[PDB]
Amino acid sequence: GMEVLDLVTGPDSVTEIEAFLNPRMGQPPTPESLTEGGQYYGWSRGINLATSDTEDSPENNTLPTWSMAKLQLPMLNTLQMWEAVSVKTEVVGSGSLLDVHGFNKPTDTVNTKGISTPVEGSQYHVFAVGGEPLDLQGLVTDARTKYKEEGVVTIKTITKKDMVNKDQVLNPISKAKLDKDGMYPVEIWHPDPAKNENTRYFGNYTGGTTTPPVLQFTNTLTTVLLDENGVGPLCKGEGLYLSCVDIMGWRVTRNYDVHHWRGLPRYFKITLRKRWVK
Amino acid sequence: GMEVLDLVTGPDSVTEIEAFLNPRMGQPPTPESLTEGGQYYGWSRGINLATSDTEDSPENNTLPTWSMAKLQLPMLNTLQMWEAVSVKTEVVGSGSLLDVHGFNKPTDTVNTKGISTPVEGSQYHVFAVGGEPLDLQGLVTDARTKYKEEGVVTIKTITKKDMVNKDQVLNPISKAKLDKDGMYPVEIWHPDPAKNENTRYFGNYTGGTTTPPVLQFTNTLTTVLLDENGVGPLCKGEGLYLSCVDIMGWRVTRNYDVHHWRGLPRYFKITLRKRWVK
Amino acid sequence: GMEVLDLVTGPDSVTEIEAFLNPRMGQPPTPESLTEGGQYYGWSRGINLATSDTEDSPENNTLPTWSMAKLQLPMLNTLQMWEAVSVKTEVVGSGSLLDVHGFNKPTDTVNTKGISTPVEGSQYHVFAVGGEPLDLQGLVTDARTKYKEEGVVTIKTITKKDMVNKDQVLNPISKAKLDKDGMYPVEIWHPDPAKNENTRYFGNYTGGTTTPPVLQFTNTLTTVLLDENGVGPLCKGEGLYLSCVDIMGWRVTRNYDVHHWRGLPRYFKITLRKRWVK
Amino acid sequence: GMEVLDLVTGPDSVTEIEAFLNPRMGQPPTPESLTEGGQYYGWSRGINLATSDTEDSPENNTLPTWSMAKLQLPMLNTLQMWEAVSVKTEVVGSGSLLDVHGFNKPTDTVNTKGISTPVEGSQYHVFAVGGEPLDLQGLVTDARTKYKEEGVVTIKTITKKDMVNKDQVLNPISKAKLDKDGMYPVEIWHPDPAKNENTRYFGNYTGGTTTPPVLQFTNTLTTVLLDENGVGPLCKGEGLYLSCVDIMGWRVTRNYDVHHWRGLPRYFKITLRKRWVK
Amino acid sequence: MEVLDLVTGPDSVTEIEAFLNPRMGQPPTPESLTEGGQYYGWSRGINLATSDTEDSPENNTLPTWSMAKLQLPMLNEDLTCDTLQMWEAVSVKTEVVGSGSLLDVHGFNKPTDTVNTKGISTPVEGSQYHVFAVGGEPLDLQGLVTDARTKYKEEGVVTIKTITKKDMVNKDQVLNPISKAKLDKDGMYPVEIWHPDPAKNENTRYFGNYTGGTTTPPVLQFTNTLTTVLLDENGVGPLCKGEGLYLSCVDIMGWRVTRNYDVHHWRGLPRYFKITLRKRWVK
Ligand SMILES: CC(=O)N[C@H]1[C@H](O[C@@H]2[C@H](O)[C@@H](O)[C@H](O)O[C@@H]2CO)O[C@H](CO)[C@H](O)[C@@H]1O[C@@H]1O[C@H](CO)[C@H](O)[C@H](O[C@]2(C(=O)O)C[C@H](O)[C@@H](NC(C)=O)[C@H]([C@H](O)[C@H](O)CO)O2)[C@H]1O
Ligand SMILES: CC(=O)N[C@H]1[C@H](O[C@@H]2[C@H](O)[C@@H](O)[C@H](O)O[C@@H]2CO)O[C@H](CO)[C@H](O)[C@@H]1O[C@@H]1O[C@H](CO)[C@H](O)[C@H](O[C@]2(C(=O)O)C[C@H](O)[C@@H](NC(C)=O)[C@H]([C@H](O)[C@H](O)CO)O2)[C@H]1O
Ligand SMILES: CC(=O)N[C@H]1[C@H](O[C@@H]2[C@H](O)[C@@H](O)[C@H](O)O[C@@H]2CO)O[C@H](CO)[C@H](O)[C@@H]1O[C@@H]1O[C@H](CO)[C@H](O)[C@H](O[C@]2(C(=O)O)C[C@H](O)[C@@H](NC(C)=O)[C@H]([C@H](O)[C@H](O)CO)O2)[C@H]1O
Ligand SMILES: CC(=O)N[C@H]1[C@H](O[C@@H]2[C@H](O)[C@@H](O)[C@H](O)O[C@@H]2CO)O[C@H](CO)[C@H](O)[C@@H]1O[C@@H]1O[C@H](CO)[C@H](O)[C@H](O[C@]2(C(=O)O)C[C@H](O)[C@@H](NC(C)=O)[C@H]([C@H](O)[C@H](O)CO)O2)[C@H]1O
Ligand SMILES: CC(=O)N[C@H]1[C@H](O[C@@H]2[C@H](O)[C@@H](O)[C@H](O)O[C@@H]2CO)O[C@H](CO)[C@H](O)[C@@H]1O[C@@H]1O[C@H](CO)[C@H](O)[C@H](O[C@]2(C(=O)O)C[C@H](O)[C@@H](NC(C)=O)[C@H]([C@H](O)[C@H](O)CO)O2)[C@H]1O
Repeated sequence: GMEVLDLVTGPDSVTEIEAFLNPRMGQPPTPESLTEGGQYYGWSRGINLATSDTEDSPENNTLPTWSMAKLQLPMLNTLQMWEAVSVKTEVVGSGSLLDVHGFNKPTDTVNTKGISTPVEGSQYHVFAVGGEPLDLQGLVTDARTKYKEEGVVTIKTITKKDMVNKDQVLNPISKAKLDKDGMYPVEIWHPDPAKNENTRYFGNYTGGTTTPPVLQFTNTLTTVLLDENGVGPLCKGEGLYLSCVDIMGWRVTRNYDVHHWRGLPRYFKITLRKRWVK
Repeated sequence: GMEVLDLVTGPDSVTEIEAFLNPRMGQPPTPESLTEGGQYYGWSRGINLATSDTEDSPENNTLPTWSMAKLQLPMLNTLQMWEAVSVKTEVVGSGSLLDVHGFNKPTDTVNTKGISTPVEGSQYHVFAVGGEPLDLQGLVTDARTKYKEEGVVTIKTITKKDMVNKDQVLNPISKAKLDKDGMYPVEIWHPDPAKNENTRYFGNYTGGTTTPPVLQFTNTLTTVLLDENGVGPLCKGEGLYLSCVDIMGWRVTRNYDVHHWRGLPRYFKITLRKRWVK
Repeated sequence: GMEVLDLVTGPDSVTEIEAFLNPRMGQPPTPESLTEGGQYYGWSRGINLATSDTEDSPENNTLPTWSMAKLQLPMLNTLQMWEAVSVKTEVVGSGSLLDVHGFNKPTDTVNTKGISTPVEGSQYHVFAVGGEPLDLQGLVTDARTKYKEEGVVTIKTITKKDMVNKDQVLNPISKAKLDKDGMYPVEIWHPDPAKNENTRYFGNYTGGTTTPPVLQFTNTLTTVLLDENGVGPLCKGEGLYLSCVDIMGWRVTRNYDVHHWRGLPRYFKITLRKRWVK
Repeated sequence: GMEVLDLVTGPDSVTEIEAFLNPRMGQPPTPESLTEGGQYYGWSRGINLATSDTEDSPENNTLPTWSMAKLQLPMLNTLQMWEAVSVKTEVVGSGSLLDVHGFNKPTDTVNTKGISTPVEGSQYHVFAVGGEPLDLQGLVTDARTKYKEEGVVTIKTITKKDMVNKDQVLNPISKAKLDKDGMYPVEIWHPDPAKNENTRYFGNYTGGTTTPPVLQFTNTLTTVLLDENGVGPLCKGEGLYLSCVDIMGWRVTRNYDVHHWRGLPRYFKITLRKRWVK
Repeated sequence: MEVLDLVTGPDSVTEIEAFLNPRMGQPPTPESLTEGGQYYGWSRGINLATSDTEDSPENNTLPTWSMAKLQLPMLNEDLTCDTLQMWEAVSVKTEVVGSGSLLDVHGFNKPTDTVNTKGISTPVEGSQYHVFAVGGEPLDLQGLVTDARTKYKEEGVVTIKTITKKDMVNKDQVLNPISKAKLDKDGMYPVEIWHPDPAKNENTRYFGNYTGGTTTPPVLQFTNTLTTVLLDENGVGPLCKGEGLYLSCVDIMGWRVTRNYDVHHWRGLPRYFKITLRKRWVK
């Protein structure tokens, strides 16, 4: 398990696996009906605001959460372990944001004309590949936020106690593991840099309200997953963990400026090799 | 030929081919008359907006589509195939956007003075070179969008069924191939990262409504098309596929802020070599 | 030891230490109460403005200060010294800025709708690793600013005299050392480039009032601390000094646009090796 | 001089030539008088707008044109040719844009106060070095634009016929050579990527109306002119061609927001070597 | 001058440091914080033209180049010797200090809430200009102005007219090779007039950048880990003529805006230089 030896050679010593992770912006995949809520799939529901400085209770379907998948690798067996060497990853569908013919708040609000305002604002892109769940560190805007006690994993879920003022900075007690898809809000749970020895993660954030969204995509870019010692994530029990979130901004409706988060799916193609371990 | 062998040497073992792909923003090349619609060539027609949350019917000539060309390579036939090594590509005509003396919405709307507002807003630049058609993955803003059944290839064209809520995220069923110029809307069809083993594509997106357009151009830049194994796209049946879209933003008229998409043509110069295959 | 010799080899000759430094934006860690002030931890209190050109008296809890920590390394004693080779550092919690459901100034102020305006504006990111306290150089916007005498270390604290007009530019008399956490205002005290021979510091500033905050984070980036001669900071008396400030911008309230600074915590993982010295 | 052989060695086998090209924004160098039009030298005259969708008649002195110069090299004549190896090029005078004390549209228009608004907006920087005139490809915003017949070289000058709708995209008929300084409008004529085998060009465009101008300048940067085969432009008949345009944006007056283009001069220092040719 | 081998031995390499304070318009004196000294590090309030033909900026509203000449140790007892030694500038660590001070948003500038006169004191924003140079002789300057009609003061600033003894011509709005000078005095050459001359400066390295606009966010990086190489393409750094080393800079961060008629004041910051020099044999 611990001591890393030579690369295994011979038939089937290398494998490639691919997966797509759909975004988890708030509306679940079901109901599928385009008149019963399914029309919001790929988006959050309308963001609901605090009613006072002491009453902030966001609905679960307004909170983007981490996407995750655990993939099973070919059975193995000094022992052998699968080692993640590299990944090609791509966020797909930015071209869909060129739809400016819909019924969003129009650019000319005097005549109700122009174009349907495209998705704009705060953007958040993180992906990770590891041999165990992504380790998470909690940190919130407001320790007083009344997150729901059902259907979501928050700091109180883990500690069994209300949040404290330290949860607005780094409180080492407030940790979790990304072990469920669509359950851990991204405004609460961050990659833990004090752990994640067996995972590589890459994140970026751009804020603002009207910020132009930016994205690049190509099938020619490889992300190396080997550490400073030439060792990739080692997959415990032949399980490979993929984690991501890809927020593009908000669309804004014609009714009291209601905002809906927009997310996009992420492709992963991971190259793995067998590694001798002791 | 699946197995890639040595490079072919001797007379005419290397070739160089060039092409330009004109943009397909909505107005077709004909009619040519500058009073009958030809004056909009290089642009879309005026973007028409949804009339309700459930009534979004964009006209075909308001939707930018993929440009594509299939080029015939010198005849050949252990067999030989043409291998695309590199490409020099350039978007031509950004200097034309320095025309601020026209009849667009003026910069001083109070007095109808200043300059004619230049093209601004959302921008989209993708090119691809491959030995078969570019593989496409469908993904839309709104699965309820009522695209025309004739004159465009959309998800319904492929599936023979209405779009589903999954089409707003990644639905593996919604796939196509870029086999026709000016027919596949870019707000629907994206490069499929799960396929395109024999094509290289490079894309970028910048959104917003008044975003400054940015472009670089030079005859000194070479894009390598060789993969991680040193193998370029292999041209099946001696056909080379070029695909692109180059949206610079919109111009805005003096009449109810009507927007017209602006596109620019793309130059390709591809270097190819003969490769032994079996 | 001033003369640097060979690296020490053998058992325990290399060590790794980690720490997090919480931000010091103005509100202290106590009281912890989420009603009596603890709700502002990780933030400043409401920024108070000058009442005239000659009356600028900022409150201590409105002034972000440097974070610092002195870490004790393993006992060592031609002598040996600990040498800081490299650091992996990360600013944690940018995802928490995606909370736009609170009670900040809303994006639609006419109807009190839209979203809770996220953190925006001036940003400041500096970190340092050294074998002694970070050397500081004073420089202020206004030498007339009346800082509190107690509770902050300012130029007057050091000189025992009022600031002079030269303190608005570079005055070599106005120097200090970063020897206390949460005490040295970042609008006064800057890394001194004329000293810090035994410290590496890295800073950036982005100004403005509504500027989108930008942050990257990954566990794959290593910052080398070796100088041009291959020598890292040497830890005097086995003490390692970490210093930082990470301002993301301000939040704005619904009452007279009151601004509160937002800061985020910084993780450090330092690799050290024993060095022979004479 | 088709087959390129060895480099020539010996006395005077390498040479350096320098030149500055002044901008050609619309006002000619004469009259010199600062009351008769000379005050506009370095700028365009006030941009005049179309009066309808079918009446766009820009005046020649409102249209920036390409700068060019043909330089004579030392006499030479297996023959020898001058080969351009590299160029150091710089745009001079960006500091002059720090003049915000003039009579431009003020930053506070409510009270007519503040500062004189500095040059802002669309920017266009292109330079070329070659052994023959820069090859130009025509492309316009509007094929209906009524350019003057005398005083500018436009598409009609070349074809002897009105522009066609194809001229709004890539029309290979619409070609020219940059053989005159201050005559070819940059909104019409672009470097032709299908030609220019013996010229290197480098261009960039940034659009918008109030975009901050950006410029870097240093005497430490060398641009290599050698192609992929290590051969620079070969100077036919010992003539070296320099081409450029450097638009910084517009100034805006206090009278009906009249805009004037601003251009800056470009320095070139070219290193050339003698090459044996057959 | 033929450049030969590097000199070896005791004291063949040296490091020297200096800070250059900004020259935004208000001189260092008077020092009093009620008599004008409160503006040191800033310009005085920018005064505007009163017509298209009447543009008379005051000297204290015009940022000028900072410069310093440093004298290095004498190397040659006898200049008639066939082979001599010169100081060669190899590299420089340079840093603009004090961007953190722009985080003061608690002052009496134009406030961000103009309805209630609340919010924050608007931070420094707008046009930015960063140039530094290191050379073995003064920085060569090329004149180029926005307006050849600008009526600069004849005393207190070095302008094109100072040099030519004649009024500016329309050519001075583009490149006029007649309009040249050398940066031989601190706080005297306006940066809206005088630019590094790319046709000279063979013995100087300069690095400049400009970002315009009115409300543009200021951006700055600072670190003690970044070395700027001064060696040319042939491996030779600036050679110090008569052992003189020239440092030149300007670092404009933008303007602050007051509560009285949006009066703007330029803000500048000081720049640190640490130059590594070595002795070089020459003939
Ligand atoms: C429909 C509704 O009012 N829903 C409330 C919910 O109301 C419950 C109950 O469901 C309802 O039938 C009954 O009349 O009243 C009770 C109690 O009030 O109560 C919950 C609180 O637990 C919410 O307040 C909920 O409101 C919805 O909350 C969503 C976030 O959870 C979101 O903001 C909804 O807003 C949208 C939406 O996302 O669905 C925003 C969207 O832009 C709108 N679409 C269009 C085309 O206008 C829709 C739309 O108005 C409704 O979905 C149509 O019914 O709302 C918000 O309604
Ligand atoms: C002219 C018109 O109304 N066209 C309609 C079209 O109407 C047809 C037919 O043309 C008309 O004579 C008849 O009365 O009605 C029938 C059908 O009822 O119907 C189609 C839908 O079937 C469209 O509604 C069409 O309207 C045009 O739609 C275009 C998008 O497909 C686009 O928005 C047009 O808008 C522009 C244009 O691009 O042509 C915008 C442009 O900026 C305008 N130019 C100027 C200088 O103002 C032009 C211009 O107003 C018209 O083309 C008239 O010359 O319109 C939109 O008109
Ligand atoms: C509460 C108050 O007035 N505090 C004053 C303080 O007043 C003291 C004393 O506390 C008070 O009981 C008594 O009436 O008066 C004495 C002094 O005469 O005096 C100090 C100066 O010595 C300050 O003037 C202080 O005012 C606070 O100053 C803070 C900066 O130091 C800051 O601006 C406070 O503003 C906030 C805050 O950060 O606490 C801004 C925040 O957004 C507000 N929150 C909400 C939800 O509205 C709070 C809030 O109004 C109060 O904290 C609730 O009491 O204020 C500012 O109050
Ligand atoms: C002076 C004038 O009206 N010029 C016209 C010109 O008019 C001629 C003739 O000169 C005039 O005496 C007579 O009454 O009418 C004839 C027309 O047959 O006609 C040409 C077209 O043939 C133009 O319309 C011209 O107008 C000028 O056009 C320029 C573009 O070519 C430009 O827009 C001029 O605008 C400026 C300028 O650049 O000179 C803008 C500038 O900001 C202004 N400066 C100030 C300080 O206000 C000047 C200024 O108003 C005048 O130049 C002062 O005479 O104009 C535009 O005038
Ligand atoms: C005070 C004044 O009017 N100064 C004039 C100057 O006037 C002289 C003399 O000083 C005065 O006593 C007498 O009445 O008139 C004579 C002759 O006119 O004249 C010169 C021109 O020769 C200027 O017009 C000067 O005005 C000053 O010009 C400066 C630029 O050179 C600058 O714009 C001054 O503006 C500021 C300043 O920088 O000092 C802007 C600053 O924001 C202001 N500070 C505050 C806290 O408001 C100050 C302030 O108003 C004055 O300094 C206090 O009197 O002015 C501008 O005044």
